[PDB]
Amino acid sequence: LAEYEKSQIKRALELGTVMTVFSFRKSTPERRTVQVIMETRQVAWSKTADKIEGFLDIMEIKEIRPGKNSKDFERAKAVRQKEDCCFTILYGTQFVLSTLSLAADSKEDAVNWLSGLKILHQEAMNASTPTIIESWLRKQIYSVDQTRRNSISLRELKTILPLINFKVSSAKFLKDKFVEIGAHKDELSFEQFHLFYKKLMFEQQKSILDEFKKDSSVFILGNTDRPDASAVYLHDFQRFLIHEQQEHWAQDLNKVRERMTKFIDDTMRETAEPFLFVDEFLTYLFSRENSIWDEKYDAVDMQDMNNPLSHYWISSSHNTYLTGDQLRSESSPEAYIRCLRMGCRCIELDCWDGPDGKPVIYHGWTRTTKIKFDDVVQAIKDHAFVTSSFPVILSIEEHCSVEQQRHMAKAFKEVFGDLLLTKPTEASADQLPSPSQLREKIIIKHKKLGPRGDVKQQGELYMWDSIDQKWTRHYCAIADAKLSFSDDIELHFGEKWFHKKVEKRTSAEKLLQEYCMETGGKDGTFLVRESETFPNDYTLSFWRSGRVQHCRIRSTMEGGTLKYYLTDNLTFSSIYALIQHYRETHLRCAEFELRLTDPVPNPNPHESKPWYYDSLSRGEAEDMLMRIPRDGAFLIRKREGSDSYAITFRARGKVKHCRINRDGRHFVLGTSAYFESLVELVSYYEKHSLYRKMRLRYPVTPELLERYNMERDINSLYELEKQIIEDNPLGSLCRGILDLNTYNVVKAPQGKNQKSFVFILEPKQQGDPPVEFATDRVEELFEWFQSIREITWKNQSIAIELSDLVVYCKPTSKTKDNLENPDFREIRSFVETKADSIIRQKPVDLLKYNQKGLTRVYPKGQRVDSSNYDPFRLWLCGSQMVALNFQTADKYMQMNHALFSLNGRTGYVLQPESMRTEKYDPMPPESQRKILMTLTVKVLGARHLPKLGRSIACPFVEVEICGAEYDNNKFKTTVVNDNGLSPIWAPTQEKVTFEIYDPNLAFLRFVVYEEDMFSDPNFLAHATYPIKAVKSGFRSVPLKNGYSEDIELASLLVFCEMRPVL
Amino acid sequence: YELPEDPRWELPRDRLVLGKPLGEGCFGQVVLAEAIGLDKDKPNRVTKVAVKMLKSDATEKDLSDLISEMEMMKMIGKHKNIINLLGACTQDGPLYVIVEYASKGNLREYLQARRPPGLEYCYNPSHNPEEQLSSKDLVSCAYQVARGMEYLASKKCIHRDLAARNVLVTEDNVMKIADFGLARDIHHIDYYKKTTNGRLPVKWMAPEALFDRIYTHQSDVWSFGVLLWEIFTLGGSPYPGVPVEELFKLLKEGHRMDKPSNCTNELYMMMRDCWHAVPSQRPTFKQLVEDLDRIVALTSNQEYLDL
Repeated sequence: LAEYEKSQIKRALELGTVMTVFSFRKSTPERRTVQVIMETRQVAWSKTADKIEGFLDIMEIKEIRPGKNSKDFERAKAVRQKEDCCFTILYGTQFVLSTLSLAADSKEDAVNWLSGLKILHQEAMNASTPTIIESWLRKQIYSVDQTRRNSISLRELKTILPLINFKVSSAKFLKDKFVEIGAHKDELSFEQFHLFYKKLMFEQQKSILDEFKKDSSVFILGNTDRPDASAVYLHDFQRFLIHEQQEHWAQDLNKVRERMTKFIDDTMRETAEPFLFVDEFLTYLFSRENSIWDEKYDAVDMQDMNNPLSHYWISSSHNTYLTGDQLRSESSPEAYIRCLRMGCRCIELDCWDGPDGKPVIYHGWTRTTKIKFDDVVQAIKDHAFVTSSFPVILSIEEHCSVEQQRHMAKAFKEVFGDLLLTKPTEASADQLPSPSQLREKIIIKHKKLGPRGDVKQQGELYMWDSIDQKWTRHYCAIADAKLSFSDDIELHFGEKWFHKKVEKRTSAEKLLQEYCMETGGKDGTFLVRESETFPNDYTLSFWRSGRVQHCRIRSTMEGGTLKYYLTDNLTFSSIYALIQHYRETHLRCAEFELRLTDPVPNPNPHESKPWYYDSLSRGEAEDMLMRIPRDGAFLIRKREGSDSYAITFRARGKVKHCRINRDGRHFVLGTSAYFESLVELVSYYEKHSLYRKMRLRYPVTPELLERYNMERDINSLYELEKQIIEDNPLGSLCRGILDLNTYNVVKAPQGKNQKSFVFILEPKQQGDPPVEFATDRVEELFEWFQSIREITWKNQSIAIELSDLVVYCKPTSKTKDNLENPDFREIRSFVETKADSIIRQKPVDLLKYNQKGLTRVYPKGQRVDSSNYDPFRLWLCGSQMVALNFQTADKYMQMNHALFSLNGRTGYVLQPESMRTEKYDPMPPESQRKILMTLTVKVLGARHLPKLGRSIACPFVEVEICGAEYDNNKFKTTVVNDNGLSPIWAPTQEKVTFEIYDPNLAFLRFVVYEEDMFSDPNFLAHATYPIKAVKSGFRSVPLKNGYSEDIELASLLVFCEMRPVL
Repeated sequence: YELPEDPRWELPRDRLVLGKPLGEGCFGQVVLAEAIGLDKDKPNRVTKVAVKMLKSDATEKDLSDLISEMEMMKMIGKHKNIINLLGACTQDGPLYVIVEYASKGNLREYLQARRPPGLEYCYNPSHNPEEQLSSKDLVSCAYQVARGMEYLASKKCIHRDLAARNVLVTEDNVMKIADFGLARDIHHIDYYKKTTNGRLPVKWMAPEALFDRIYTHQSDVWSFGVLLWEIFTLGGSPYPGVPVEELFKLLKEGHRMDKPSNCTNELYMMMRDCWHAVPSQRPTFKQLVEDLDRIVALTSNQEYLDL
């Protein structure tokens, strides 16, 4: 396309157009204008041009697809809209991709839409770091208010520091920085903010560069590392790259010039020697182009794709349809789409019976939904090779009837044609072909005919508790004469302006005075109180434009009713009417014309809250905490002798006290989170977690405390506990385990507690409280009841066609545990327990089988939490189909992404030849182990760590070697306090030594954690890399969320030196 | 007998615990009791209330009288300056009337208990120097009572026994008219048989009600003037030393009680107005309300922003 053309494309995208928006939340679509914003690089959709309603980061857009092939267009509404005009965009940093579905008005507009979004995507991916910093600052500005303005005031800045995860130290150097940056009158033009922003980072983290220059080395920086901006010279810069960063392409100067030109991206800087400022040099050292990750592995290595397929680690996944836990997770084809676009090349289908005949997919005997098979295969084709054109392996855990397999295979062939593999590529060959030979082909893995040519109850149930007095849906399963269940599956008086008992007019005037001075100083702002002097009359004690005055709300009777009036000019019944009409329309006295702004809330509304105790000593609080068994319980108590508060709670079965202090009117938790009101504190922490993963769910009030004392026994989960976890089929989700032997169920005919179908446990020991599970369906109730009742007391299975379709990867259990006679056409399907047993027993034999044979490993059914297992050892022995759950995020999963990033995320990774040699052994003992490469790491500082909750992060970093047990070493970094955006790790702390025995497969893992008020590390971001891809020098690891998605500007500076052992 | 139930006022009997009786009339008794869950949003809240109940030897006419009394409270409504019905217990037990409770009793005894030193008939050990009522306090109390009669007359209520004994003081001192809405037959009430045995407030009535038994809102104004006299005599007995027999000739000769020592001239002329011989020229309660509010605004010596 021509560039003059691009101008119209972008400008059109910038002007925007009314565009029909679909989403699952609204059955009826909404006509809303959609326009792209370069300054934010966000495609926003809204009604009024002043405020943009929906945000959409262009970078997190993972793909753009045409047509109506998205989960949204099932409301049968866009059907009216033509196929061509409709499309949808998928985006986000979660395994489920949040979707924006659009319906156009004319085709050419739709084509231009998709074209512009694509081009913007490539440029954004190519965008220089300072430009995206500008876009991100602009995003913050757009966030602070929705008026899209280009200015910021002092107050917005201070409230914005938490947004950027940066704490103001004392608010007095902030005005000093204002003076320095030249901004005045507490206003910020966009560029003043940009410069102030740079100054903040540079002054905060200049010690980075202070160590950078160091000594005993090639001159890179001079002594002008003072906050004074200084230039980076092109010859000096190429000296730096050639020596410190050891870049081969840095030998040419013209490349260096091109790189500066791209990175600065300033049309003012057209000098023959473009110069980077010292602070700009910092931005470089944190920028993406200085990634530790070597670019050279991005180009899929073709010469490495000539080996037989037996010599490749493959991207495979375990029961991908599940977007979450193997149990109770929505299954959608978009899971498969996102899976393939990751770069997977082996995918699992557990097809079951088809209701009308067409089969479906759902995890066996669970409540995960059903999605039709034709859509599944259609999506497979439409995204099989688009990101990686190498062959894919669809695995079939067949479970349907013969006619349904016949239809399944017929659909296979009809929708795949030549794309499917239906004939061996090398008939006379005795080995697996090269992945190149199988390019643009689809392998079907599935049980074939036999050697001669011939072949528990689970559900969401109800919990009635006298303590909770409500029905809670808990997932339940039965096994081993016991049952397991999981956690839960899910107007004057009451208004803020009304303050009731206020001590005096002076007190209310004060309260409004501090409220105004700490923030939001307005003219005529009000406070509604009660007159201590005038009977039966309210009082609108009002600040007056830099002052505070007092005037009582006049009251008179009229029509037999209260006339909350005021000088007869205005009279109403509900205080709301006067308050509002005074807010918009100023009250007029012979003195002035002033309105009302702040309806301040009560000083201690928490008093009216039952969960709040007035004065509760520690020991008695502990007493009531130990009396109450439930976890999720909480109570707040005013600490005696001190204005500070305390919140007490039972978690893990341990009582814990947390002290909360107060600054101004805000209540501060620990040292970071500032909440206006205690009611706000509890309301927030109900929907989030405070300690571990516990959330404040159960209030502790005496009226419920008697009902606690009425019944105080709930059966509980009681590494022995982990043994119980692995024993029960519900795994780590089993909150409650109960021996069903001890109960003699009797079905409740009418049930109880306002539910249609319930049944009675009736324990053996009559004193034991019943439980009374309830169902949704009467037939479900009957099935469950009888279930517990017995608890108390040519072809055979595979259709010929599909079995003909399999040509490779044959499933054979005829050899059983014996590996003898490995043939190239077979697959071994292993479960992690038996796989690990084999690895411990006969690893060399596993290797020898592998170099000819195919080895597929999947996690056990006892991991219904979708938790990925430990598969590193499996690759060290060379296991080929290391199938995982992509919908989770565990250390091991990021190891998967690290390994399968290489070769252009094409899903294949050629095993090293040396490990393929006959002589080499997978598992070497201590004697044979010989250190191969030393690796020194010193992290220094970070940038833009995201924010988890309301608490501002106190970050530290763990750098470790994901690999073998001899390869396993960790290093923690001294945590810093209240420094999220621009943290400095100890410039004084030394470098750490790693010894690497097996470099060709070992992972560098940086992770960043934050120390909570309970001193508990939590997951912030990760970075996992194959050590073969590690570059040296001072490089910026770009940080990434748990779901293997990068986070804007997220990076840690680290100096890495890799010295091979000689 | 049987009583139809009204869901809006009916309160469970078991949620009310009776306590120490407060005062006994000729036919009915009133007790201080605790009601649980008077607020339907707060079922566990305990409220101190006054519960009226018939005597054990009560007759059917007294039962009808209490039925009428509760009904009159229901129709008149709610107002701060009157005693407000909270509910009734009519089913499965003796008829109980739950109304608001006044911790400080009627205003006569409350005022008498606050008389400054040198004014006491006998020494009061319970004298608190911090509770002494200024002139603003008396004018405010009078304003509150006047607002009460304005609410009652707005509901066409003639108190017929307006008296300082007949208005209670809340813990918040807020005046609340008591004993209003009493549809008490004027058949035969003796002038010479003291109260609690059936004496009319002869020292509280206007001549039209005294001679022709003409009870009106203007008789209410006359009795409220008597209230002002009592308040600025600090609960004083109307017509000190005047026999009831001589009251007829004194009022007929137009005689009126003197100026209270610590009472201003404006309020004194207000008392004269309330005690005008002709009821039609006597001022109506709304004008008394506005005049008393003006006197309050002048006495309270607090700035207010004339809008």
